[PDB]
Amino acid sequence: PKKKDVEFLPPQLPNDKFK
Amino acid sequence: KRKEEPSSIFQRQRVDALLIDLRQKFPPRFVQQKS
Amino acid sequence: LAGAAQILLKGAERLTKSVAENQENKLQRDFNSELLRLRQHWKLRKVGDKILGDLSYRSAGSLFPHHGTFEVIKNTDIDLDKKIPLEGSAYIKVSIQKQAPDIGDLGTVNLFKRPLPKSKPGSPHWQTKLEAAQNVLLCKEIFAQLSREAVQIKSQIPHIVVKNQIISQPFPSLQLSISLCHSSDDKKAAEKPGQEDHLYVLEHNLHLLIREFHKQTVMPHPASAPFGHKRMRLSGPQAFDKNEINSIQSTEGLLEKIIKQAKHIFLRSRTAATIDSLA
Amino acid sequence: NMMEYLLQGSVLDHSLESLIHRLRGLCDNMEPETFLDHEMVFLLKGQQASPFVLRARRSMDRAGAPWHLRYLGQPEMGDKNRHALVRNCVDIATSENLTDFLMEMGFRMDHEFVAKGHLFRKGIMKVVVYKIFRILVPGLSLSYLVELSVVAPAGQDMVSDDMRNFAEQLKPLVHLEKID
Amino acid sequence: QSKETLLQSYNKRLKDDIKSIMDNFTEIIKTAKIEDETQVSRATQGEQDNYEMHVRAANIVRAGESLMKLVSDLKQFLILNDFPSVNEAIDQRNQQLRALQEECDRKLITLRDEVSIDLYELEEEYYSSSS
Amino acid sequence: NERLRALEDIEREIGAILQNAGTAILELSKEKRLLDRQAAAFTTSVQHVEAELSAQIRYLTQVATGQPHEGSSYSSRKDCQMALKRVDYARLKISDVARTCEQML
Amino acid sequence: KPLQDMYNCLHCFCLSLQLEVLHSQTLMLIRERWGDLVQVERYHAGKSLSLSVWNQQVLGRKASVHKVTIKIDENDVSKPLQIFHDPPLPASDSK
Repeated sequence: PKKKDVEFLPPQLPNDKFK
Repeated sequence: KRKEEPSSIFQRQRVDALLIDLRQKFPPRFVQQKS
Repeated sequence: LAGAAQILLKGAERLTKSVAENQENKLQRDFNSELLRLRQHWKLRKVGDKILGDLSYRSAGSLFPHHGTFEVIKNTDIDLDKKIPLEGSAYIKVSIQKQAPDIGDLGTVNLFKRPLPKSKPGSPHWQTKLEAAQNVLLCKEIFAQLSREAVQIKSQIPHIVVKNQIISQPFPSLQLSISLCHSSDDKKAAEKPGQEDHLYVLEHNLHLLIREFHKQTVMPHPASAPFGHKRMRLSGPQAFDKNEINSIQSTEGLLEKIIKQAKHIFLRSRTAATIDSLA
Repeated sequence: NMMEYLLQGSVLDHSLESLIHRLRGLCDNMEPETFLDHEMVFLLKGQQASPFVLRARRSMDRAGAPWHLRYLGQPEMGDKNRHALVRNCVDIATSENLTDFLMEMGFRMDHEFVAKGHLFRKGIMKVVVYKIFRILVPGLSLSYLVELSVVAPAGQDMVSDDMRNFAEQLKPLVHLEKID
Repeated sequence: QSKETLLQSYNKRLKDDIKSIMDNFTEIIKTAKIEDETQVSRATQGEQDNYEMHVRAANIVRAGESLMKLVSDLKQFLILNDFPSVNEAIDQRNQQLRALQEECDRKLITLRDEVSIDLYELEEEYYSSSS
Repeated sequence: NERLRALEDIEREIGAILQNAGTAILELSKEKRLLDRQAAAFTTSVQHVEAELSAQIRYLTQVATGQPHEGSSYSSRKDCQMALKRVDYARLKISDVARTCEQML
Repeated sequence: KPLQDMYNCLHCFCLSLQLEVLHSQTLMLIRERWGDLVQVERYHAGKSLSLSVWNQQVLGRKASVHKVTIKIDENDVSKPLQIFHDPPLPASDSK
């Protein structure tokens, strides 16, 4: 029993490149 | 020694859009058996 | 009173005894000794988050923008600066060979990418990395400018051009395609050396770019403030011919070199005449 | 066919060096310079009490550069929520031939005071500063008047807003104002 | 934009807090407890008036003798001016290195000159060989 | 370097002896010299330090909208390094010519 | 069938990403190198490249539009891309 959902958000690659 | 540095690319980030094309062709099979 | 005195003594020992390193003798300390150095030496202060004055030639580039992710870091060592973070290295080389077809072989620089001075003389290593990045960005810019030749004036000089290869045939004697590499993809024969086609040609090509920047960057100051070009405004006082009007501006880039190198090898022909004398 | 804008101002005497230091590193690449001008303001009127813009203030520097006058007058309506703006023009002329033809056409002078100063290249705009000098006929305000000059065709005039951004830069002792 | 206003306000607040901490050690300015006026208890209330300095005296001195250097470093780092606004001698550095190349350039020309002489000094020498 | 020296002096005087002298007279419970000097340096020094800090804070404040206060920003210092490279290559070529001459004679 | 899916999934995935990065490379090149000179986008929707570069820039030539392309077709991995273009082998040089 690892997960009972559908996940795509955890990656969430940030930008932190505001000019 | 590298657990917080997330190398962003955002040029080929289009790959994530292609990511939602494999589970549609064939989805994974849930197991519920942590042997 | 004893407790207050002990607390104040502990505070004084924490403040004026552990921070008196640079007060007695200038030692390794990024605090108030390293950041202002590189600041006064290279750029100015700016705050995106902590990004201040990235070296991108934005003063006269007008080609493409690039920011700078520069930030101090800590590490347990002796004599260690902040070491702020293309990231590689480049090399400019031209070879006037006989000819070459559309083929691929042991051509451009191998794993031994751009053998260059070790730079053993003492200098700031971070500053060396910074100037190397500036150099490789300059190479990127000059290659981007030189690439704009296929859509350029295609007359009296036919030439093929691909990525990193601009091999051209002005005369059926010499060769072309100045190249570049990225000496970053490396964790750890008898064709490289050729005829005299070395440093004292490419320097002109490099300088031509910044010169074209400069020429189209001088204050206008024609009379008070029409804000124009010197020759353009000074044209009026004289009925210059259409030839001079056209000569106000001119072409640049490859074309210049397209003549220059050719001119060079032309002298080489005359050189033969000399020894031909003996013959 | 073209128009010009202005957000002129003034500043104290002692407070120039600190000011121009900032003004240099605003929109100019490098190599700040200056200029010594010469005022040749003329007058062309006598029939409707409305003369022309004959302020032919031109530099008295190295020769070759031709003296001339610019058109600046009759502020037209418009400039909704904007600064000063006037449909204007410009006109170059030969060396001293302009004054020759003005005198042959029956015109007179208007001023005899010269105000040298500094210039600074903005982007789509330009900025200047000068100070009147008290001299006699053969030789005053004691205040360096500054100005933001920019000339362009009709277009969209959106860059005026960008000009207002420069007003943000000129925060300490500079502001904008019209004249009436 | 005016961000230096918040920095000045923070610096003034830090200075005011430091001053108040330096002034907060005079609560015994009215008396020195020459007598035992503790009507409730003199063993645990009157005697412990100074024995509880950890919660009374040492509770304010800790933060009061810490904000000084912290605020100093915060002001020196958040505002590390580096704003001569003219870069007085920095441009001179350019001028400096200008000389560094200028004479150098001349030297090269001088070299050329010498080389040129040497050049000529060999050209006639090339004539002699009757091969 | 006036502002740099002023900032350095202010940093050196931030942790002055006033913060450490507030625990000297309280230990002197056996003799009462110029001990009054331990009183004038209680808050007047801190007040002057705060005043100087506020004064230094209220400087020109160059950064207003974009990236002002430039000053390196510019030209052929790069090409000056390239000229040094020319000097080095000329040295190398002269050395090679001297070696060739030695080999020839 | 563990090995068969292990093959085919990574196969289609890598082919798709390769086509997409080649598309982005063409975009980069027309942004920087050639532009409106020689560039026509025919790529319809995924799974295949459809380029058009050499064409009637001056309407002189009139072949004149036949460009190159490649796809996947969801078929055997025998052919890498099964590229095609205008009538080829108009000569007999370099095979």
